[PDB]
Amino acid sequence: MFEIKKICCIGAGYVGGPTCSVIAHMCPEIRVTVVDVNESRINAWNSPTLPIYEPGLKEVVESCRGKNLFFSTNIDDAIKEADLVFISVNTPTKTYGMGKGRAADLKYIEACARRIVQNSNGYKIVTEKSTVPVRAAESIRRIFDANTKPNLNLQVLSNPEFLAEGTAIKDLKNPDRVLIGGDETPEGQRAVQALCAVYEHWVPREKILTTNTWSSELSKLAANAFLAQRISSINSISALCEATGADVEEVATAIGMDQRIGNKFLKASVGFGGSCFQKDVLNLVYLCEALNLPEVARYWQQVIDMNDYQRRRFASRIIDSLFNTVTDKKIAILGFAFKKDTGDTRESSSIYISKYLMDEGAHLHIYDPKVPREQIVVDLSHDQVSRLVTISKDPYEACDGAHAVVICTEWDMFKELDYERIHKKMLKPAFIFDGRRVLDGLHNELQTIGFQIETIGKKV
Amino acid sequence: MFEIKKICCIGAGYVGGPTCSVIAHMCPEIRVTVVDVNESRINAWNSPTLPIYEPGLKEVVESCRGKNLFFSTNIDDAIKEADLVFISVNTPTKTYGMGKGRAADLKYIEACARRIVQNSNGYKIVTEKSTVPVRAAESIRRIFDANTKPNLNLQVLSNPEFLAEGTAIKDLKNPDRVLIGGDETPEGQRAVQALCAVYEHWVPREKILTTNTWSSELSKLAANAFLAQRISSINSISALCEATGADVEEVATAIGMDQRIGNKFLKASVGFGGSCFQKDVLNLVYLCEALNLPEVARYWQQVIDMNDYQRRRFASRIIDSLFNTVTDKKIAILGFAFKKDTGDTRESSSIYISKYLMDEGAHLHIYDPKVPREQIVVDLSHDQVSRLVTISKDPYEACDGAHAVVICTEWDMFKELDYERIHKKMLKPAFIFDGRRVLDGLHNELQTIGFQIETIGKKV
Amino acid sequence: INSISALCEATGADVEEVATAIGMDQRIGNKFLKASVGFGGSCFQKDVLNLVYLCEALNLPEVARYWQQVIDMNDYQRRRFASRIIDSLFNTVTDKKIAILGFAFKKDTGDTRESSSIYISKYLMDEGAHLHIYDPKVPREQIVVDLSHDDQVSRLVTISKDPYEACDGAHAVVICTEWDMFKELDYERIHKKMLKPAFIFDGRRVLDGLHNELQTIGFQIETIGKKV
Repeated sequence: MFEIKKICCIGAGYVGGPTCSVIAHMCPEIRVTVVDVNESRINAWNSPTLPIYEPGLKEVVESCRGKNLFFSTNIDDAIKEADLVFISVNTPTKTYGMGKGRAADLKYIEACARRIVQNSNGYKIVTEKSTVPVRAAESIRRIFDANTKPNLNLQVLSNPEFLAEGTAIKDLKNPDRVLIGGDETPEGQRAVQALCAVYEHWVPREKILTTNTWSSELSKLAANAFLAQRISSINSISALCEATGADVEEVATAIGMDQRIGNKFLKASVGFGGSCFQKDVLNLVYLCEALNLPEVARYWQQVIDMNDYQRRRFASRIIDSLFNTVTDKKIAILGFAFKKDTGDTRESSSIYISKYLMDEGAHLHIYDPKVPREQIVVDLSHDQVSRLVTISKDPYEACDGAHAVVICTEWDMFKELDYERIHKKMLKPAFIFDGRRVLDGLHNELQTIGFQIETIGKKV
Repeated sequence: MFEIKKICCIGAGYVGGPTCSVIAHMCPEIRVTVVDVNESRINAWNSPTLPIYEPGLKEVVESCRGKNLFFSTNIDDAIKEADLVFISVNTPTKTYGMGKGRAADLKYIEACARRIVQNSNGYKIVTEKSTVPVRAAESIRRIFDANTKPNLNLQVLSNPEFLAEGTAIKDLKNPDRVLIGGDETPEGQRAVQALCAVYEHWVPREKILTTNTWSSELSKLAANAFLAQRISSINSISALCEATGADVEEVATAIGMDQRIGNKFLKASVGFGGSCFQKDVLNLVYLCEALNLPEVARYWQQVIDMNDYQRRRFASRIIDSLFNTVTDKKIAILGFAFKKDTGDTRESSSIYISKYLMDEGAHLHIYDPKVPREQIVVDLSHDQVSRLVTISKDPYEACDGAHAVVICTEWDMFKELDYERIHKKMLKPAFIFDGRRVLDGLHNELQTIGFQIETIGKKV
Repeated sequence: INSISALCEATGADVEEVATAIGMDQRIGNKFLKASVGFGGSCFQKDVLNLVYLCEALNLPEVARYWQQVIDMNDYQRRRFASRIIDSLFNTVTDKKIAILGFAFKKDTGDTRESSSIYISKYLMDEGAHLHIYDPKVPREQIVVDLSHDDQVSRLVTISKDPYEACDGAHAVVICTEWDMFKELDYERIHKKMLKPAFIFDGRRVLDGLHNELQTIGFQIETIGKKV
């Protein structure tokens, strides 16, 4: 049974970086080399300051860098040496052509496949770790076969990432499961077992699941779809709550106490964000359309439609409360990141709430304690931003003479604001629109102060 | 704080019967009286043989019947005596008028409300335990107010059932949670706490959740919707698996190992059945339409559409494999109950698979080890049944000269059949259509024997 | 016959065999039954569209939609072909070199009016392909004009002086015009310098009979009305 001594990962992103650092950390006898075409990242990884921030990562890297962990721009050589090649390049959504806005672009993956076969000889296991569309491994095999050589035996595996950015290290050292898909043939099985062996250094064999390569690719998309579906389901319920007098936090709790349902991913909000949920559901939907499965496509499209409905519904409540006119009205936007405790704004609901309000000609004053100023301007551009967008240094500068305060990100600090002070300098009637249920418990307080406070999933 | 000494439950169904028997069993100091207009049930409950079968129930009843547990047809007197009144009558789906086929008919609940107020005086807590549409408790309160008396104080609570028929006793003695909804006013809170006190006799206070009355009603519908959604989601995936070469059992496993998703209710099949899932989702959908929430209605309608698609897709695979002609072809239908280990056929997928095949003029031979013969004939009627339906005494009589064997219920015995014997007497080519993944592991065997075996979520 | 060609690809039938069997009926006759990527010319679409408008103006919508089908099928035929190419290249054509052999609407002319090559090229341009176009008769400036609205043509379109310069390092060869000279090319030479896997998409059935040759060479060859 083949043993893996040298590993090359293509891509120094948040996936390939931490995963290989951990592998190096739990497998001192293996030489792991992370490469990327970006000289900036590579030199940063070998620098005292790392190009990405993860809790516990800095310690892992400094423990291994120089012994068995190496970051280089020399991709060709790292490929030649390696027994295992992780393909960890991103697959952006197509911005044009067939599948525009939904289909995954395999351009970078195909580039890796051609680069690998070019610079490699003998036996090598090639593993796709980045999120790929289903049957992408067929595409890789097809490149390998057409570009074959004597004594060339490249085995293709699937081993998707399941780490949430922010807790990468914890997710890697103590994963719920490791997933490995390979062809159900003697050759494919030997390659799967070799990859297992690497993980067996720190992952119990009970938590390692082996499947065929297509089940593995599809599992990654479906898992994210199921998670997203849970959120959109509780959100659809929140709309019912507002219409019936029920309360979504009460309903979520009652639902989640069913062992079969569980209590995770049931917190209603203005809408899910992030670079994964919408991207992977849209890719799942495109897959179904391509495979002549329109009933399944429209089933999963509902997850996205509900999320868009949730955001639009929220903006509409704000606009109607301000008498369907927001021209030149000051509106405080507290929180711009897609979730708390991060600077990431990718697919942030704040972007969509802000944009709806901008279409009304609102004067938005945006505050976020972590998100860089230049990022907010970028996320709101296509002139219009110049006229309507002010970026506040502090929350009180954003609520000074504002008609309404809109909370879009569940930052802990928003709970602790001096709402007595804020109310004194707001225009009356003064509104608070809680899009994250963060001011729950503070309702009676804010109302006696004088606020009109509205929130997701609670009847007005 | 008020104490409940006498309890009257209206309805000796599978809900009111076991729940009150258990209450009597864990609260010897409380006198519980179960009533129903059906003299048949009542005399059966007081008979050595009980009108329903639940594991451990017979022992519970015989322990309490005569001390604090009583079954009577004397509804008026049981109401007069009781401190707490459980309303446990069923709410059938409307078969005509506004909301036909979706809306719940509140006729029996309203009848109980008028009967209660008629035969009652003083303080009484009235609790709806049966599954009701949201704001049904408003309907009950509206009857009580209009029919008021001096010294009449009827408090209305919601306390939905969460017991799966078949494990009622286990679900009652060790519930995941007890749900109690009441009006958020001093009066309503006192009534909620009184009902809690009853459950505190055997249920830890951590597992008792109190909400307002609308959250409670909605939680019961949403919980069943979420469960059903899980099944339809894995089913939609099974269709993708058949089209890609992935395997749904492998995918379900990989998905379910995520702690946040969990591994319950992820077993793909020909479609979910039962008297709860479709009924409550349709009621949830009607609720949304009535409340001008068309985006939410169509979101949840997808759960049902997918389930119907799953069944139709299955039948179509069978029909196409038999060259789109099934006229006078013998087809074995193994399993008619909606799930294994029961005689219940309500909304059984076997009904729909059978009916699709009957529309092709098939000669169906149906076998189920538990389902009564007369029930199958009833479930397939509106002449047509006489011509096309034969009910087999044993599985081999159903597979004698049949073109295909269709498994619709996951009975354990189907795994153990003499498939060598069956194949010898089948017409060639001989098909097995596994609608429950029960013959998983037996694939290579059945194929070497000579079967063409197809199943849910596996590429052919 | 083009609609039939789509059915042939899905059944294992062959459109040229079907066309012959049909055309041997005296009542149907054998002219105008050669399946292709789509008809072109300055007459067919123009006159059918005029016929349809006439029907609409005269309150004859059933007749209008009957004839509209001729145009819809022709548009479907072109789209279907372009999509086969795109899907075969893994649904990504960004910066992929693709040779387009033939630009005129039919062989033995410089006329490009309503040529199917224009529409196939544009579909591939919307994918970001690097098209290298060759036609022995069509003037260079005409091709540039027919692909404009600009900068997109500047970035994505190169016009080759000879076919081999267009197939040098290309992922796929797309034949859109039935020039006789395309049948006589040195496909052994072309394959050596193409990126692998190397595709040929025959949109005019000109390479019929040469399939086994091209397959033993190493080509993956696909065409109108023949199952893959």
